[PDB]
Amino acid sequence: GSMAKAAAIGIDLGTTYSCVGVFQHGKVEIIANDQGNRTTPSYVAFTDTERLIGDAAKNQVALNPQNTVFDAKRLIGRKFGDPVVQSDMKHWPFQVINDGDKPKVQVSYKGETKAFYPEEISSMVLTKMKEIAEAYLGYPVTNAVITVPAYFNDSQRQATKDAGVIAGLNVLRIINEPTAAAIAYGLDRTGKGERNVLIFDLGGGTFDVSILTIDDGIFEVKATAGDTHLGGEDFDNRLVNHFVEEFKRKHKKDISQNKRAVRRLRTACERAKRTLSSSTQASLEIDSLFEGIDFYTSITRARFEELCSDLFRSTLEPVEKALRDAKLDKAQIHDLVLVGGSTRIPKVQKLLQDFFNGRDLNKSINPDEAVAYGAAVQAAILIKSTRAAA
Ligand SMILES: Nc1ncnc2c1nc(Br)n2[C@@H]1O[C@H](CO)[C@@H](O)[C@H]1O
Ligand SMILES: [Mg+2]
Repeated sequence: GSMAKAAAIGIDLGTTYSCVGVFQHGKVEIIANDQGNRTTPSYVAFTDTERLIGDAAKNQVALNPQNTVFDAKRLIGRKFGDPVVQSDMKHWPFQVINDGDKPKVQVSYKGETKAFYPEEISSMVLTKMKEIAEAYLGYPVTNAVITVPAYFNDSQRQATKDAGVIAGLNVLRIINEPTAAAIAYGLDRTGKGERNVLIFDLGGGTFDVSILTIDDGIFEVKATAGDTHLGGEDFDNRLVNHFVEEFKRKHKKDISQNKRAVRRLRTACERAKRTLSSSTQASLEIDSLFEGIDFYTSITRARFEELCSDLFRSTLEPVEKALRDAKLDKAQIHDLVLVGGSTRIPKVQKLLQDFFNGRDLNKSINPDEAVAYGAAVQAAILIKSTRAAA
């Protein structure tokens, strides 16, 4: 009579990493890609023979900086003249050009110079997330919910839908990232009465705090605040400067001018930073870092915490601003939700818990997966077509 319907997917289309989930058998499955990764880099690389997307693009970035595109989310739905765009362009190794006051990324691809709109680059990331899901389900996927930041305007939301349509996806709905994190915890299923929820989102390059009110499953964004110049990469930079100084003291050599050595040091620092979230110390072991000298050293969690102390404390300023804007007091917040990999940092959690006078933090859903989790829960709700009984 009626054939079984394919599952719909929830996609967190992130600035630096994207994540895909599916709700089946009363539970969400976050889908790992073919390299076993639960999150996929939002990177697209171009060569004379191939277009690479995800881990394959990010793993060759060092020798192909001009033709590897990342951060398209910072350009999506914006004008080329926008002050945000002009500032970001100074930090990017790829070319950004002006086509009718609309930014386009220009690269060498398959023997030609090619320019792409930000929605086209995002459609390539969405095609990879769709293929990750189809490899797990074993059938073609059509329907998806895609998330965006709460501060995205109409043009930014329409360009995200356009990216979905180019990728061959039927976009069920564009939902806000903090709303998706709240849905992941079922904070919209607690019944009658108003609930105030704070979402604390610390990413690779930006920090966002959102205050939502939930009443009978209805969401209202009460306040947004953040820091565009605060994220995981700033903590990596602090360890980089620390170890460059350490090499100078120990071997009387300045390494800061060999890009390969700085890159090898930064890659090692980012992994040591992750180890320090679960261990009280971490080792750093690089062979022939500079002038055939092996760099074998360590860093305690106490020293790393000291190195990033001002940065961690500065996350509380947008929290206080969001609470003033929402016209609420900290005691009036019912639930605290953590979003982003950088929230695993024990000191970040301690500062926030202390700010909210010992309150529990919702961190049981991996913070780098919570947004995709909630988008998957929403996607399964949106495709239901139940007919009422007599
Ligand atoms: N366990 C973790 N402890 C500390 N940091 C982490 C962890 N896992 C992830 Br993921 N990160 C950082 O999150 C950011 C996501 O873009 C990157 O800067 C990652 O380094
Ligand atoms: Mg995010």
